[PDB]
Order: sequence, then C-alpha cells, then structure tokens
Amino acid sequence: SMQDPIADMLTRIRNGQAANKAAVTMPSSKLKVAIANVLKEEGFIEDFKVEGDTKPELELTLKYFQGKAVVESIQRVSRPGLRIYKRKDELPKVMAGLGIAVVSTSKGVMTDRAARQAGLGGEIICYVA
Amino acid sequence: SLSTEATAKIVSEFGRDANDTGSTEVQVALLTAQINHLQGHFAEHKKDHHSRRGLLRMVSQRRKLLDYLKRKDVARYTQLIERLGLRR
Amino acid sequence: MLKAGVHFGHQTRYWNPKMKPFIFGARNKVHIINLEKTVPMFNEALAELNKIASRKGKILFVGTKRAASEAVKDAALSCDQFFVNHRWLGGMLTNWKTVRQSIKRLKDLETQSQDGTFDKLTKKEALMRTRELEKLENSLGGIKDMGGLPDALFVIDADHEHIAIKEANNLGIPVFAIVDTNSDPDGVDFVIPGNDDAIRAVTLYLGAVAATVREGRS
RNA sequence: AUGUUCAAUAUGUUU
RNA sequence: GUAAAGCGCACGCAGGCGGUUUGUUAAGUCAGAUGUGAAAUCCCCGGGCUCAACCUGGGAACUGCAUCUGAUACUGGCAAGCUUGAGUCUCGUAGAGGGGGGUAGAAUUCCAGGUGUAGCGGUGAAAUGCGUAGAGAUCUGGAGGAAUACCGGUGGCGAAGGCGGCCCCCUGGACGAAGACUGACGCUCAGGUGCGAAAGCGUGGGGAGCAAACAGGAUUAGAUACCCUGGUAGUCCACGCCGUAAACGAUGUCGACUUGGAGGUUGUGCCCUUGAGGCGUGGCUUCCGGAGCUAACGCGUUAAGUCGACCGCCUGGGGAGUAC
Ligand SMILES: [Mg+2]
Ligand SMILES: [Mg+2]
Ligand SMILES: [Mg+2]
Ligand SMILES: [Mg+2]
Ligand SMILES: [Mg+2]
Ligand SMILES: [Mg+2]
Ligand SMILES: [Mg+2]
Ligand SMILES: [Mg+2]
Ligand SMILES: [Mg+2]
Ligand SMILES: [Mg+2]
Ligand SMILES: [Mg+2]
Ligand SMILES: [Mg+2]
Ligand SMILES: [Mg+2]
Ligand SMILES: [Mg+2]
Ligand SMILES: [Mg+2]
Ligand SMILES: [Mg+2]
Ligand SMILES: [Mg+2]
Ligand SMILES: [Mg+2]
Ligand SMILES: [Mg+2]
Ligand SMILES: [Mg+2]
Ligand SMILES: [Mg+2]
Ligand SMILES: [Mg+2]
Repeated sequence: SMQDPIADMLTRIRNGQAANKAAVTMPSSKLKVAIANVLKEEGFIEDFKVEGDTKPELELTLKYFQGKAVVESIQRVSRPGLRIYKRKDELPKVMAGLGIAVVSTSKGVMTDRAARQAGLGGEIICYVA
Repeated sequence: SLSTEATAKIVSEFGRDANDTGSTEVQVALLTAQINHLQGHFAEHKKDHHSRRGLLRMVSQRRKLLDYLKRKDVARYTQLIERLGLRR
Repeated sequence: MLKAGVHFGHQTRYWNPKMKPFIFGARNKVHIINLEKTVPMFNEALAELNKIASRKGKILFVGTKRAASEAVKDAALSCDQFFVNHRWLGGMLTNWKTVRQSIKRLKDLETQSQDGTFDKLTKKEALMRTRELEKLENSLGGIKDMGGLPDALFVIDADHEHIAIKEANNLGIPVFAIVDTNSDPDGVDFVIPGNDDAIRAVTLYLGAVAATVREGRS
C-alpha cells in the first residue's frame, strides 16, 4: 500500500522507458528530487521539474539514445524490507564502474564515485546501469 | 440505518459543529450508536452472518479509531470513552 | 498541407496503437492522418529515392491489392523499375536462389512462345504451356528482367504486403512503405503515412515515386 | 443396447 | 496457473512495513581515532636449510567489540504540521447480499367421487410391476410437501461458501456527483477468532417428488453395475455438531506504473435531446490481442508484464498425507 515511493519512482522510470514515453510524472518528494538531480547530472535522465505546491508533481524527461532507452536497468537495492548500508570501501561498482549506484551519504545523496571521492558511504538507494 | 436525523444529532452532539462530521469523536460515536442499535437486530436474527460481518467491521473500525485517539491525545480518549460508555 | 490527393484520412477503430504520432484527431470513427507529418517524411522518402536511383537503383514496387496493381505497373514501367502487381511470392528476395530459376523458366517459355515451338507440339501440351507462361508473367512479370537483387522496396500497404517487408528486413534492403493507420510501422525504414483504399491516392503516390526515381536516373 | 484378455527382445557413420 | 508448492474465505493481537513538510535528537547509519581483537596459522615482501617441504624476520589481516569526537542524506524516537492514502457526513442508484414472516400459480403424488374400459407402464428388446377387486385416460373437489417455468442474460450481489415467484419487516455492503469534515488514523498478519457447498451426526418435527442402502426384473460368461420396476435414510424445517470439496480465475492480500479493440452492466456531466443521438467521466465485468513474461501452453491494465510490503507454502517418485 505504497510503502516505498522511491521504488515506485524507479519503476515509473523503468516502465516509461519500456513504453517509450517522453515524460514521466509522479508525486514529488525531497528524496525523489535529490535522486532525480543525481540522475540528471550523471546523464541517465533529461531535465526535470518539481511543479506544484500543495500536491507537488515531479516531471522527469526520459532519454533515448538511438531508439533505445538510456536507463538500461534501474534496480532498487535498499528496499524498506531490507536496508543496505555500505562503508566507503564496500560501495558497489555497477557494470564494473560504468554504471552508477545512487547512495545516500551524510553529505547528501550522491553517486558511488562521488561518495568514494568524499570518503564516506551510506545507504545504497539504487543501481542505475 | 441510523437515519439522517439521528446521525446529524450525533454529529452536533459530538463534534466541533454540525459541519464537523469527520472528527474521530463523531466517527466513534456514530459507530457506537449503530452498534448499540444493531445489538437488537442480532438479538433474534442470530443467523444473520452476512450483516454481522459488517457489524464486526464497524466494531474493528471503532477500535482502530479509538486506538488512534488514545495514542494521539489521551485526554480526549478518556473523555470520549467515559462519555460514550465503553471499555467492556 | 493538402498538397494534392485524398490521402488525408483512412481506416477506422482498427488502428494500430503504434501509429499514434500520425493520427491527427479522427472525426467520425475514421482516423485522419496528420499531413504536417506526412509531407516532410514523404519528401524525405523521395530524397532517399533520388539518392539511391543516383546509384542506378533497383527499386521494387510492391502493390498487390486490386487498387494499386495497375498504377504500380504503369509507374514502374514508366520509369524503368521492377514491380509486383499480384500476390507476393513468399521468398522472392530471401529465397532468390530458386526464384531466379523460375524467372529463367519464364524467359525460356517466353522466347519459345515468340520464336520457338509452342505451336509445333500437342495442342493440349501447348495450351498448358501458354497457361503456365501466363501464370509466370502474372506473378514474376516485373522481376522478369531484374538483374540480381533490389536496392529499395516501395511497398504500398504495409499490412497487406507485410511478407515483402519482413523479407526485405532480414536482407537489409530498405523499405519505403505507405503506412496506413491500421498498419505496423516497424519494418518500414522510411514510412509514408497515407491512405491505401483510394485508387486516386495510390496513383498520386505512384506518380510521385516514378517522377522522383526518373529524376534520380542520371 | 451390453461385448473380456494378450509376457517378455535387435538398432549404425566421413573429406 | 498446468511440473512440488497460494491457507476455503475473511477479521485481527504480537510482528513486519509505512504518505508528505519542518524542527529536534543522534539510536540505526557513515567518518576518523583510542583500546582491543594472544601467539601460531592464512596472505604479501624477504631471508636460512644445496632446492623444496620446513623454519623464520617484518608487515598485512584478524572483515569483530566497546568507548570518544564528528555528518545528519536515509531509517528510527519526540513535537508540530499537510493532504494527494485511509475514513465520516448530505443526496441518489442498482442488486437472486442476509435474517424473519406471509401469500401466489404451475406441476407431481395421494384421497373421495363421475365417465369409461382393456389395457397401462417400461425398454435396445423385454420382464418385474399396476390392471376386470376397473387400472391407465378424462373431469370435479380436498389434502400435503418441495421448488419457483417464462423473465434469464460469459446478467447481478456477496470475503468465500453461496444467493433467483411476489409482498412486508429488520439489516450489511458497494458505487456515483458535488461539497464540507478528521488528518496517516494505513497495508499485511504467525497464534487466535468467526463464516464455511454437499455429504454426514444429534434431538424434535415433516415427508409430495427424487433417491444411497435394499428387493425384484433384465443384460451377462458372472453383473452384489450401467438399464427397468418399486423403495428406506437423506434431501425439507428449528437448533446444535462436522469443518471438509477439482472449497478452482488450480492464480494470497494491499499498492503503484505500462500500447489497444469489441462488448455487458450500473452511475454521472455537457451538447443539437435539435429521438431512442453525439461527446466525455466513474465502479464492476466478458472476449481478443501488443510489448513484456513463460519450458511451452498461455497470461496479457481484473498480468502469469515492471516493482514495493506482509503472509502462506515447496524441496525426486512411492511409502504417505499414512503411522505414533
Ligand atoms: Mg485374465
Ligand atoms: Mg501441482
Ligand atoms: Mg484462493
Ligand atoms: Mg499488528
Ligand atoms: Mg516515511
Ligand atoms: Mg549513531
Ligand atoms: Mg594473531
Ligand atoms: Mg632460499
Ligand atoms: Mg598490523
Ligand atoms: Mg532524523
Ligand atoms: Mg526524521
Ligand atoms: Mg487540516
Ligand atoms: Mg492463520
Ligand atoms: Mg458452525
Ligand atoms: Mg446437508
Ligand atoms: Mg437430520
Ligand atoms: Mg433406481
Ligand atoms: Mg484442502
Ligand atoms: Mg466452488
Ligand atoms: Mg489450490
Ligand atoms: Mg489474450
Ligand atoms: Mg490422518
């Protein structure tokens, strides 16, 4: 009954990419906006919006490189039934480094490479390959 | 059941005003009125299992609202249970 | 815009959901195609036709319905190209190896009917042989003198002639097809959203492709 | 109309 | 789903999980440090036995634990909110949803009577059987019980089981439009609790028809079967007990997202209602099919597709779902 909106955001992205929808809109949130910022800077998603005040909607523009999706596989790792925190040296390497692993660290939500650069780990939100 | 006049009387008696009809006290009072009412219907219609299912749904709804009221504000909880005649 | 013709709208509720960006707003249970997207892709198809006929071309024309047949014949023969105005034989291109032999048999029958011995044999055998030649011309008339393999396939009905589309796709021969509202616009390399039922619309299409390939002939 | 049963077995190749 | 495997169905305590914002804490989490984590062993760089095994020097590791100082993104606790979840109220709609009571008609059977007469009944064919003591057939009157033709519909309602003549009484749920209202009060659920077809059991009624068992007649090699003629429990009612079904969409519940087509049913808004029409918007529902998935069959917005929460279950076939 909607017990992981982060996974719902991820599966919305996945379904939209599979259905070749240009945009995907969802109930926005601060964590969702952080993750979408991470994806937009890392190149897996086009620009996005957080429009709306009393019931905000997050509108993400999806990317298609040739005719195929850019987001290959976006997998939720730390689901609310099993939380997964990793140390600095234990942070994963999705697709042997050429994919990202969005992780929430004390200095905000950042990718695996960024968390390793900053020397701290956290809660592994998701694997975006 | 629990005709418009009786339920509006309970609303006015248990709420902020007559417009305030969704507050926990009014919801619990309406469920309690309906339960006390249906006790008579199930006094002789013992084999009305399909209606008693809805009655038990009402009982569980009233208990969930009472738990919410208790862990939300204990003063209102005590006031409502003593004003309504509850606790076994 | 409506440059000419009646290719602005066609098939009803039987629309392929994949033909969404070209359906314009169907008015009365009939899906109108968006000309604002039809005309630029049509000129793109014609530009690729110009380019591939600059390479001396081998442009098959695949129209098999009882509307497109004679227009296809006229357009292909008017320019110089090859055509299929009847049922598409399964394997004309992918199984070209054994259809080359039926074409050779057709040409043998034809040269014998011209200056051979179709007259100096049994009357029954002879009628059988002229009827077999008739079948071979009715089917392989356009591919008769068609050298080797094609270079592009102008298909008129993507839904009706989808065996030719699928047969060109696995050979990589490009496909310029008129994709109606009820058709599958996937095997088509260069789609041309339009009407098919209208003989006049298909004649517009065939005049366009004939003129453009004649241009490309340098 | 109804109308039962049947014990266990071979096989074989290249520039 | 069909290979073993979704509890029959729901309710619900512990339990697990939990919408959105701000503040606060710092428990989890993360970072560093201190102490420790015996030695050997394992590993790495060497070094000594002619080599190697072996020995040994120095590291590394001992992925752990508690304490200290820090971060506050996420999880958690507290405080305050918020409304998109979830509920409440107003009006209305449809419905074999349930419980109680009362009637209606058709028909079967029996009884009493009239006409009338030698057949009836049954089958593959017969016979048992009923009939001159007068059947069967036909009409009149009465009794009694059970089920409700037509409507009737891949229609409706219900958590499932299941529920269809009409009427009344008591009652549950669902959905729709517009608004207000409370403000996460939610999802799931081991144990537990309740409902749970048919058969069956107990007590008391009832008993038309049908009919296990039973009897007879056939069939047969035999026929403790199919078939025929009868026929008792039972089927019915009240209240208890059982608690199981191929209790089955063989598909747990809840939520989110992802092309379409043809319907059915029940709401609702508007437009030319310039009719019963057109255009939308909801709930439930039947069939076909796209992507995807699948061993395939097939499922396919009511998924067996893409995910999240919780639960139940499976681990070769028999033995055996038996034994104790
Ligand atoms: Mg024998
Ligand atoms: Mg099985
Ligand atoms: Mg089930
Ligand atoms: Mg609980
Ligand atoms: Mg939360
Ligand atoms: Mg801490
Ligand atoms: Mg040691
Ligand atoms: Mg040495
Ligand atoms: Mg050390
Ligand atoms: Mg915190
Ligand atoms: Mg917090
Ligand atoms: Mg408020
Ligand atoms: Mg249980
Ligand atoms: Mg019981
Ligand atoms: Mg029974
Ligand atoms: Mg009994
Ligand atoms: Mg019998
Ligand atoms: Mg069972
Ligand atoms: Mg059943
Ligand atoms: Mg089952
Ligand atoms: Mg299907
Ligand atoms: Mg047993």
